[PDB]
Amino acid sequence: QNMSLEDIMGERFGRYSKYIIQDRALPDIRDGLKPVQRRILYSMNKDSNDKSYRKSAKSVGNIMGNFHPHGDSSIYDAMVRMSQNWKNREILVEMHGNNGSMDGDPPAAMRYTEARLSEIAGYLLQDIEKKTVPFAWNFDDTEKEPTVLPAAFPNLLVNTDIPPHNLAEVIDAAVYMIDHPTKIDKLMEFLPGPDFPTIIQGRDEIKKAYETGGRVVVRSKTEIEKLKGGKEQIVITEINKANLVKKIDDVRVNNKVIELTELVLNYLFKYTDLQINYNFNMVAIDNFTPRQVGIVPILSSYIAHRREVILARSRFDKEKAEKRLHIVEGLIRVISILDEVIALIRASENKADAKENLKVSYDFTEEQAEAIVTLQLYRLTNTDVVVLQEEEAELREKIAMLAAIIGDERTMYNLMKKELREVKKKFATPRL
Amino acid sequence: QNMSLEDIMGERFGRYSKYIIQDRALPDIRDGLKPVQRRILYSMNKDSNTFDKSYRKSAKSVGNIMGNFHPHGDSSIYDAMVRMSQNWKNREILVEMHGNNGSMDGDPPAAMRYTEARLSEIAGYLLQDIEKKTVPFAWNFDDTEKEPTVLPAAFPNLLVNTDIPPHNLAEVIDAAVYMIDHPTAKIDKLMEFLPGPDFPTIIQGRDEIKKAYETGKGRVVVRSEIEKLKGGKEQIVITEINKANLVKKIDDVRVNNKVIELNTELVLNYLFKYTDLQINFNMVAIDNFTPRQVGIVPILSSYIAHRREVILARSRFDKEKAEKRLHIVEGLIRVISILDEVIALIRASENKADAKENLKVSYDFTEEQAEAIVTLQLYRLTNTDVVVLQEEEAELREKIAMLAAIIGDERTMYNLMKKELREVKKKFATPRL
Amino acid sequence: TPAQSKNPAKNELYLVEGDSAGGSAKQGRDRKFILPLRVINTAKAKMADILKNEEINTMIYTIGAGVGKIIIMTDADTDGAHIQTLLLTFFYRYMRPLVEAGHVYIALPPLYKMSKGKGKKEAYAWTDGELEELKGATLQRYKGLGEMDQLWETTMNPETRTLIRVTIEDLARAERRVNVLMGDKVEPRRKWIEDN
Amino acid sequence: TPAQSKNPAKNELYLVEGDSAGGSAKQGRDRKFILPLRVINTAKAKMADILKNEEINTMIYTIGAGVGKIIIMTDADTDGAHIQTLLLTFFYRYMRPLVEAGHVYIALPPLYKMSKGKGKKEEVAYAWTDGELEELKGATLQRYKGLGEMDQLWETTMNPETRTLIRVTIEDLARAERRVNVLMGDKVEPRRKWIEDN
DNA sequence: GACTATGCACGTAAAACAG
DNA sequence: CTGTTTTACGTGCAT
DNA sequence: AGTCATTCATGACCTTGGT
DNA sequence: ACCAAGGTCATGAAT
Ligand SMILES: N[C@@H]1CCN(c2c(F)cc3c(=O)c(C(=O)O)cn(C4CC4)c3c2Cl)C1
Ligand SMILES: N[C@@H]1CCN(c2c(F)cc3c(=O)c(C(=O)O)cn(C4CC4)c3c2Cl)C1
Repeated sequence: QNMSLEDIMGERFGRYSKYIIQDRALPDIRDGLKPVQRRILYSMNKDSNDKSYRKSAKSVGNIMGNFHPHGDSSIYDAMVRMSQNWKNREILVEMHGNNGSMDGDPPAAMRYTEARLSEIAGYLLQDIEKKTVPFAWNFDDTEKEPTVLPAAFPNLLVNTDIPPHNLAEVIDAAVYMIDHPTKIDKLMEFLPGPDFPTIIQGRDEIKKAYETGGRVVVRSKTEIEKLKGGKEQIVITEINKANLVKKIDDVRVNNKVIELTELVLNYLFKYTDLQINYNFNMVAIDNFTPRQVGIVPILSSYIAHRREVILARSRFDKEKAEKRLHIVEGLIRVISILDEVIALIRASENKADAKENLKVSYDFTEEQAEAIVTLQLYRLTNTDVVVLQEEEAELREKIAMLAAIIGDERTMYNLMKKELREVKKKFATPRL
Repeated sequence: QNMSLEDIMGERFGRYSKYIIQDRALPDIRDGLKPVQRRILYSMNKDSNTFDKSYRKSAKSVGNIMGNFHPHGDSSIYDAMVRMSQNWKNREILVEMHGNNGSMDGDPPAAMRYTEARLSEIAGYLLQDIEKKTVPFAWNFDDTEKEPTVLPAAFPNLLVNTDIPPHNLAEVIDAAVYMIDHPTAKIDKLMEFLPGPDFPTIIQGRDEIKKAYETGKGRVVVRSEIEKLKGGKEQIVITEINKANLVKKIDDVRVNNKVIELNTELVLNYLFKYTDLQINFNMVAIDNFTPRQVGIVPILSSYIAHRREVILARSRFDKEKAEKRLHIVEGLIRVISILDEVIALIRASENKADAKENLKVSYDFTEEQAEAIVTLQLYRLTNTDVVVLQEEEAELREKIAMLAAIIGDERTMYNLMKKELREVKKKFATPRL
Repeated sequence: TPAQSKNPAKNELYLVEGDSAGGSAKQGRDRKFILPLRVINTAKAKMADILKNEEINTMIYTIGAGVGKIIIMTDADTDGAHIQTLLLTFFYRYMRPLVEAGHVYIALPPLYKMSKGKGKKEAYAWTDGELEELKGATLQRYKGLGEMDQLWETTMNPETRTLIRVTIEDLARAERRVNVLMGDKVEPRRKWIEDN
Repeated sequence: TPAQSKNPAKNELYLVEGDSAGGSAKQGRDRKFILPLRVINTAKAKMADILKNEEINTMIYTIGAGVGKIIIMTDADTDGAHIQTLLLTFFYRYMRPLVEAGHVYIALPPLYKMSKGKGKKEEVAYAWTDGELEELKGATLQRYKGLGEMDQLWETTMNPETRTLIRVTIEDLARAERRVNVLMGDKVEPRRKWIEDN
């Protein structure tokens, strides 16, 4: 029939709820990425992209059809963005020709562009390998997806708006915070302020902003020189060189104020938007909900939330070791009775009847019996006579080591320091 | 420097050559497909999208076609694709989509953002034996994967879909049979199986089709009922043309009134040949790796011989694979005899390598012989194969004789191709029209 | 741009999302006794602004009425909401009676669907509880008003799953719908999301 | 729509294929002392038809001359040909001197390119992936898709046409006969017929 | 996510041609 | 206002 | 293959507002 | 033509 009816006091509340909870796909305090990102960075990974340049339509396509319902050029369009080294600090994807001008430069469709994952980029995906980050299902329920890559590189404060910085300030601090958990005054010593790929005024201001979650200032890279014949010549080399290149010429059309007094340039710089900027309104999603954070919260939630990331690295790897050392510890012990077992398995009947029948000779387990029954006739070379012997203490050492990372609160950090220090080199952003 | 110069008597000859040899990517007399097709049908295959499995999106399927087997831009790729979705443009749609294929009328289909589709059953037919070294196969453009140069195709898509008029798998196999067992055949007797080309959407020009079948070109004709409306009036309306310009051409006739449940039936005869309401066959494609015009007898011709090399390859490999199997077996059996010695030989042997060599003794077994023995994996030291393998020697050996028979027998070969083509005429079995 | 018409008997004028939907409706009109929509936030600008909107104006063109069964199909796209949201607000702050009558209301698309037997052929509206009534076979999930002949599973029957709007609205609700949609002044909206 | 200019000294007005190329040129103008092209077959319709063509007309707008170093970059696309073909014919049947002079000619894009060392740069390039390609395992090769892909862009750009082609050179008559056998499109029978050396 | 122009042929179904 | 050559319109696969 | 319009905040920067 | 409330424009990620 005509089905039920309902209040527009009713319908326009419940609908707009759905749409607002989809306003909770904003950049996580942790990964420092917005889903249509996380998805794009992982589609690239899964597919293995070191290696050669992959086209687009294929990489997008695959992103835009196994991990992202929405339409295509929301997907890729975004992608590109990650190509623009003059928009980010560490570009998380390297394309080639034509990324985009500092000026109005429409990039080319998926027909033309070709790109692939970046080194730095790896960092953040450098341990999905194991059961690092917590992992969910597809939308099609086809594959499964990560809920925020685990990220070495604190992309969150190195890229609701969050101002660029430099891996270097960011790790250097990040260290400080660890060994010294509990002031923003000492912590600004490592990060005097946010770095833009493309000098900022507002010291006092940034200083308060770091806890407040403000307004700074931004000045252009233009100097002074003297042109031939005895005249003036003062020209320039996250803003936009599109409207700045014209704003000068506009100043010049009315002449109401460039190798053509220097006080005049001071007046034009704060009028023609030639040195506007900026704002810093730090705000994202923490605890699976929307909150505003600061310079100390960010490092905060990231240190603890990375801490659960390094601990998982232990959880599995250790798990995998134990599993290995028990197959070994098994396989060795075999050698002793290699002759009886190689006779036992012959007579045993069917494959199944064989592993059971390995109740005798030893008290070996299923997982124990398995490998034995699949030990494959080549390896009936007892090369493992002395070797495996060595393994028992090899895989056993790693077994103690990883379990140590699980009990030691202080040693844990030292791992996270070594690593973060490590990227600060490997990657090592120059200052700015 | 300024590099050399050159004649525009020179430059405009050599350029336009390139572009004309790229006018030789036209539908092969064989596969009955134009490359940006063959590519699209095989991208679908490689990726496993048979009728069987679930609908795949687009951007991904295209994407993948349009970036591992087709340089050109995207919506050349897919755009085409769609086409193959339109069952009211082909006979056997070679790809089934869903959710805005396209109207008989001006219906813009939806971008790759929305559409979802997958390979069709019939569609398999043509790709039903790339499995082995059937058709002859080349490299990618990126030199990344490799490509088929024209699917081998069971279903004679060429005369069932330079323009080539639709027909029906049924006429097409029925003939195709005749041609085989009777090569030298008049087109008069052969039109008995295919009175003419079938359109998914009655044709006049018997005499004309008849001559067209050998001539490779000609002109036929195409025709689109009556009833009495309530209150005592006329009512005569309609249900590879286009219902877009036909739906308006009537209304146009009616705007000027210069000639539809709306008093002579002769008036409809005059409108039917004027309003395009009931408005060619120029058969032409590529044979021998070059452009020629063909007819009704050449088509079946080149396709029978060129399918013949297709069935013979099927033999070439499969037989090859059998021999290879029966020699590992014939090996593995013989092992059982000395299972105890070899299971002792392999232990002492040293490294893996030193082990297979060292199987010089006990038997005169070969590398490929030694391999499997050395990788025989400890489970299978169950001698279940004692009697079984024994049976294999005559099992794989029978198939070995069988396939080799298809290679020597010119008459038996055909019988295979008949059975199969008969087979699709059923499985598929196009209704008449 | 609409999909033709006939007699003003039961009215009937469905609004779909995006030319793809409105295409799938128009050719599939197993039930037209259609108009694509590519919609501003009514309360968001000048009334003059609003009349300058091809979207608003179009809707005002088709079916006269003016400021003095029109059903709307969205999808499931949370994105598909926001496009229910404005439509209803643009049917409220203007064309009050249209809904107040309740002749013109909002559609309920499908969700999960089951299908098995490869080549042997052989639906639901809530993939939550309703989904449980439906291994061996195979399931599905609805992407949007995209995909879907079928289309007229929601189409052919007279709104087998339609929704009647505005039903006993009343006052003091205008207060709320200019707390949420409209886009008050920031502070209100961040604040209605204390039940989310 | 072009990519600006300067002084009429050495002229210089390159034509690229598609807004993507003409984009890659315009932003990469490591050498502009540009104009996208989305071109009719000159001899294919009415002269009035032709002036009605945004493509022909545009080209006539930029740089005056009228019917009384302008280089053209295509690609490698056999499809990239046909787009050399018309341009030249549209520079012939109209603007005869333009070429006859030979100031305005046609560019030679790159082909195969080698590059190795992940993160150690080290690249190469070449203009014939045939004989010239043999001069260049261990490393890795490439292949050029089109005037697409390619900063680099000005490997063909920055140097004054390190690989440019000068057109029309000693054309002469009786060649007009042929270029209205092939491109123009003649009357079917001629074209099917020039393809007896193909 | 649908607009917009073109080559390439081959039909032929609609403008313009004269006094 | 007739019959004629000339002109435009459409269709798949590309830019 | 680039064209075109808007949501959704949040700002600094350009329109009228009156007489 | 003053200084003030108003009106615009730009920006990613989605339609
Ligand atoms: N108004 C304009 C003239 C230029 N144009 C274009 C254009 F500039 C680029 C493309 C294009 O890239 C493309 C594809 O490969 O993706 C397919 N098509 C056609 C299927 C539509 C294109 C067209 Cl029509 C039409
Ligand atoms: N009234 C307006 C004109 C502009 N517009 C549309 C539109 F109809 C559809 C899409 C669209 O599907 C899309 C995508 O993700 O594939 C991306 N974009 C934007 C990146 C370009 C779209 C735009 Cl702008 C319609």
